[PDB]
Amino acid sequence: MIKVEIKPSQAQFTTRSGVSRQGKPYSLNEQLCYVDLGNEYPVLVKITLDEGQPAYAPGLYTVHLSSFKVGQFGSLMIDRLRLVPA
Amino acid sequence: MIKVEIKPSQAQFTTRSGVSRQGKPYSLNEQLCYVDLGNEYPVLVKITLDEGQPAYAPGLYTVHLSSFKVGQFGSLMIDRLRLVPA
Repeated sequence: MIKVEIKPSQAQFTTRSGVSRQGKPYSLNEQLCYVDLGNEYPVLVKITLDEGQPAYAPGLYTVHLSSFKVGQFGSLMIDRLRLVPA
Repeated sequence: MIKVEIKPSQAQFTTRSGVSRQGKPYSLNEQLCYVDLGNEYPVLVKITLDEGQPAYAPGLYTVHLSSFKVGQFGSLMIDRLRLVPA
């Protein structure tokens, strides 16, 4: 299991916006977190949230299976990092 | 944890080869596996092995932390799916 932590300072999201190729508006909410990749300290990672989802509260989390998909060359990829409480 | 299975029919690798932009030879070994993504059946996934590593034997495996890296846009990505026995 991957250990992910939302620190107290990372409890909010920011929103970027724009317009798709054929005219539709979009909004993307982004939140920061720390992921332990086994180096001397955890590293900073950006998360893009799913539609209608609030910012994750501060705490410890692991990665849900729905984060992964098979990509166009047949290898596994991350779609969006989706978290669940540890 | 992600459940990965190497079936008896997937016990071998194949090798693709070529030449880099500035002349160096390369060889890549590829193996197939099944990954359970929570659908009605596991899905077929291609693995590219690391240099000097044999094909994984048939059996159950999970994904090692070294499979992941932070990408150039600051989000988590899979580098290569690296497995360890379950």
